[PDB]
Amino acid sequence: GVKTEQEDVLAKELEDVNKWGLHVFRIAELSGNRPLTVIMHTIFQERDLLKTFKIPVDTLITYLMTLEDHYHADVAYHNNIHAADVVQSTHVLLSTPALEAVFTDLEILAAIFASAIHDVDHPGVSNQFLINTNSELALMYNDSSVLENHHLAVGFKLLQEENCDIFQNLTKKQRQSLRKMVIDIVLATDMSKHMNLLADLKTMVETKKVTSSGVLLLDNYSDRIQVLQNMVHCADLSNPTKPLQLYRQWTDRIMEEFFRQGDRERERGMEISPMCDKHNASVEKSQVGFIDYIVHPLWETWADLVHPDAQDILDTLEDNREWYQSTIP
Ligand SMILES: COc1ccccc1COc1cc(C2=NN(C3CCN(c4ccc5ncc([N+](=O)[O-])n5n4)CC3)C(=O)[C@H]3CCCC[C@H]23)ccc1OC
Ligand SMILES: [Mg+2]
Ligand SMILES: [Zn+2]
Repeated sequence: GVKTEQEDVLAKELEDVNKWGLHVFRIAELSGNRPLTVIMHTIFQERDLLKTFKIPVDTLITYLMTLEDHYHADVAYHNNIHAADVVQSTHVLLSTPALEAVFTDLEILAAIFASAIHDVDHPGVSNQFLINTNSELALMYNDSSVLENHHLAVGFKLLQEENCDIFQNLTKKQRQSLRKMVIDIVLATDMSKHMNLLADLKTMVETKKVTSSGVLLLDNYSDRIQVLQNMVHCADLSNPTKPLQLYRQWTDRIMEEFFRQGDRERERGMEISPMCDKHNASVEKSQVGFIDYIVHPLWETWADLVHPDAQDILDTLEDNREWYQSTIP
């Protein structure tokens, strides 16, 4: 009735779940490659989501293990560890003081569940790649947000496996509302929505109303969903805002995946893709561009929205950017 020592050591790492910079690779090791399961489980307990939504525990574990098993282990970046990290990041973002008591449990659950499924069954290559190779996924989704339509459909479909329906006691109203939120959040992880999402987040900060004390007011679906959409998208682009030991690992793993797409574009290649070659284009300049044009404009705008809650995160982002710069000849 008491834990094993590996389980204990894992429980002790998991005490860092509410903090930015969790040792997620270590959790993956300690969990036997189950970081998405142990983290989602921990989060659901801490947020009381099992009681609130009458989720049987064995059903949750069954679904989570099934979900984690359709993330590919032979993909270096877009795997269960990335899912876990994004779940845990979204989890922290939701506890930010500026958002205290703003969102409902169904919203919280949508944000978390979305984060969990958002890259499921990712094949390790890009939308453009899938489209140019005339792949079945691109044909099925009529070329638009191919991967993101796929992740949603797999995540939802897995609820139908044996003892996997975690939402079996939600009413139809809740299930319809949850389903819609989750669709809207995951579709927003397509990077081609980045510029519009960011515009709409800048507009919100311009017009930012406030409640009785420092907490945002969001009185319509369109704004609430916008915030949750930019929240999960922030989490998905959170690697450069982590301690550098973490960030470097993520960079290695993205580079492997992208070099591997390169190597799969020699025969086909439909001609090389953006800065993915050992021959040319530094890894370091690529991180500096990523941070300058994408990651920092987003996190900066997020930081005004939740001011001063994100200062530390933005500081780390800026330190990491100066570090990558300083490593360029
Ligand atoms: C810019 O970083 C590059 C570039 C090439 C190779 C490696 C990295 C490493 O950075 C990381 C990127 C990513 C992601 N990347 N992308 C996009 C980003 C924009 N993009 C280009 C292409 C060419 C170019 N020239 C100048 C720019 N520029 O700076 O504006 N670009 N941006 C296409 C690829 C995804 O689709 C996302 C899926 C979901 C979320 C995030 C994913 C994740 C972690 C990363 O590092 C840990
Ligand atoms: Mg994705
Ligand atoms: Zn992702």
